[PDB]
Amino acid sequence: KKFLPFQQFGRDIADTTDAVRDPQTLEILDITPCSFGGVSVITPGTNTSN
Amino acid sequence: LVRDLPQGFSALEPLVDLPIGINITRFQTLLALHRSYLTPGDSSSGWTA
Ligand SMILES: *[C@@H]1O[C@H](CO)[C@@H](O)[C@H](O)[C@H]1NC(C)=O
Ligand SMILES: *[C@@H]1O[C@H](CO)[C@@H](O)[C@H](O)[C@H]1NC(C)=O
Repeated sequence: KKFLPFQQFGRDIADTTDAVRDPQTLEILDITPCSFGGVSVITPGTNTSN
Repeated sequence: LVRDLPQGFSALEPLVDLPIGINITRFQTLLALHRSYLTPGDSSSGWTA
């Protein structure tokens, strides 16, 4: 992505900032949420096996 | 070849933010005088009328 000289932050569809400009260096880097997901557990039946 | 404001869309990027902190009610435009105020020419001394 390319930021106009007045632009600092970035956004998508919500309040959370999708991309961001570092104060120390003009380079811009995008942010993605740290991995999440539902741990579903499979089993063949405690009666049958553990 | 458009005398008046053209038909179209152009977005105005921000230029500058001055912390002047003053009160503003009226404004005027500064112009460049190419001709001479002491001696005004009959015509063409200025910029094409
Ligand atoms: C497991 O199920 C079988 C029937 O399919 C039954 O005979 C057995 O007693 C059960 N074992 C336990 C530990 O529940
Ligand atoms: C600015 O000046 C006008 C008078 O011309 C006055 O009515 C107004 O209250 C002033 N505003 C501020 C913010 O000082």
